[PDB]
Amino acid sequence: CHLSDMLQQLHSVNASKPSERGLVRQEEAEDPACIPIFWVSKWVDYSDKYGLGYQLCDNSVGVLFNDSTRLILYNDGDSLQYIERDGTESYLTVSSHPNSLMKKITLLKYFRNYMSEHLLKAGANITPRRLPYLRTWFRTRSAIILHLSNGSVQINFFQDHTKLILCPLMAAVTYIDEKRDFRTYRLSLLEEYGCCKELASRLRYARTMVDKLLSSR
Amino acid sequence: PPLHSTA
Repeated sequence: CHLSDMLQQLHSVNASKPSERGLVRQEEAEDPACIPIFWVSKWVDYSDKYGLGYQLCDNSVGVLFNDSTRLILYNDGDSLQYIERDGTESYLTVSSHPNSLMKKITLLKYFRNYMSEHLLKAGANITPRRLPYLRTWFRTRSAIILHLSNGSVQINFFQDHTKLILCPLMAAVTYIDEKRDFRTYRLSLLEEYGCCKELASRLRYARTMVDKLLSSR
Repeated sequence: PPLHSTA
């Protein structure tokens, strides 16, 4: 299980106190091989009425609706994946779908418009890399926590625009800092080589966030 | 309290 592996990876790095290093050698912990294929580039919280809309870095759009269904529009602009409450995955198109799915598709297009016109694409400088959906999300005062169906957990921090993408299959983390510089690390190498105070702080917070996901299944 | 990602 991805989240459990992630909790272990984060305990291990954090128990090592990586910032309390005489000689921090954070560069030697980079692993460009573990760069994620997918992360969330943009999002819009319309959850008080409809759901949470988001764009992945491949330009695909998705919505986790309030009724616990999910609609994914692929980056071709017409292919859909729909996920009913019982988890049934199906392939459809905007051009050919059930009539009952019109309100949802209309909503997705509205959200996609807002996101396309007004929001910045996180990680737009990065060349990445099956298509994950948003399993669950929540917000704190500090951050939004997005858990994708491929096991990845992304945590975006509001105040300083820093972000973590935690990749349990690679035991890795990608950190996008205040400068929009994107660096991908193997967590066990952060244990050996150490890291800056700011990243160690975000990793401590990340473990609390994975605790919250594991405790709210 | 942002209701969307970075503009």
